[PDB]
Formats: sequence, C-alpha cells, structure tokens
Amino acid sequence: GSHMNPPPPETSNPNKPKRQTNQLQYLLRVVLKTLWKHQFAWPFQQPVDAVKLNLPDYYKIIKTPMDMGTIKKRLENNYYWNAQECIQDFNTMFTNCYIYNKPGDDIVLMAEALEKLFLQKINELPTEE
Ligand SMILES: CC(=O)N1CCC[C@@H]1C(=O)NCC#CBr
Repeated sequence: GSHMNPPPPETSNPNKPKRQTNQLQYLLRVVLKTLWKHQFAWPFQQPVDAVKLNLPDYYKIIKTPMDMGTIKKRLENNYYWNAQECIQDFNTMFTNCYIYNKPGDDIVLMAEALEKLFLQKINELPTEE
C-alpha cells in the first residue's frame, strides 16, 4: 500500500525462536476467535490506514502500532515463544487506541468492550503445561 503508511509488524522471521504452548493454543482458539468475531472487531482487524482515514499524524503519535490481523497471523504462523508476547501485543493495540482517541469516542467505547472480553478470557488462561 501507500508509502506514507509504515510497514506492518513482522509476522515471520526464521531467526526468532518459536514454540507452541497450550497457552498460545488457547490464545488462538479461544481468545482471538472470540474477539475476531465480535460486533466491534472490525476497526481492529487490520493496520490503521492513516492515508485512507486522513489522519496524517497517526504514525507521528503511535510508534508501536499493533492490530488483531497482525496478532492472528502471528498466532497462525507460530511466531511467539510464549503467551506473554501475545498478551503484550493485545495490550499495545488497546493502549494505542486510548492514546490516539478521546474518552468519549466511539472507537474507544468499542475498544473498551473488546478489552473487557479479552481480560475475562485472560482470567481463564490455563497454566502452561
Ligand atoms: C489506534 C486507533 O485509533 N484505532 C484502532 C482501530 C482504528 C482506530 C482509529 O485510529 N480509527 C478509528 C476511529 C477514529 Br478518529
């Protein structure tokens, strides 16, 4: 896409050690599945296209972009070594939305609904086995 949007986060790298764990399987099969299909998922399912949204300051503000499309590819590609890496990616996606936008805002209300569901699912994350 546009040269004015940054390259998206890495989803493949042969140099990075990778593992499947039961927690990571849970994050794909339960957590990501549940959030992906939620009514309010759609603004988070791909990187922010700052050109299409006419937000030329977006990547001036947000220097650690993350989206659930990236997270889904990372899980499907077995990119992570542990669950914490993937939980941190979800936390970074929510925080970016709250930093860029204002407490009133539609997208913030949507992210807050998704975050509440994500935290309920993390409360049920199994012990690593
Ligand atoms: C980080 C963030 O803002 N996000 C995540 C999803 C897209 C959203 C955004 O920028 N546009 C939505 C509205 C308004 Br103005």
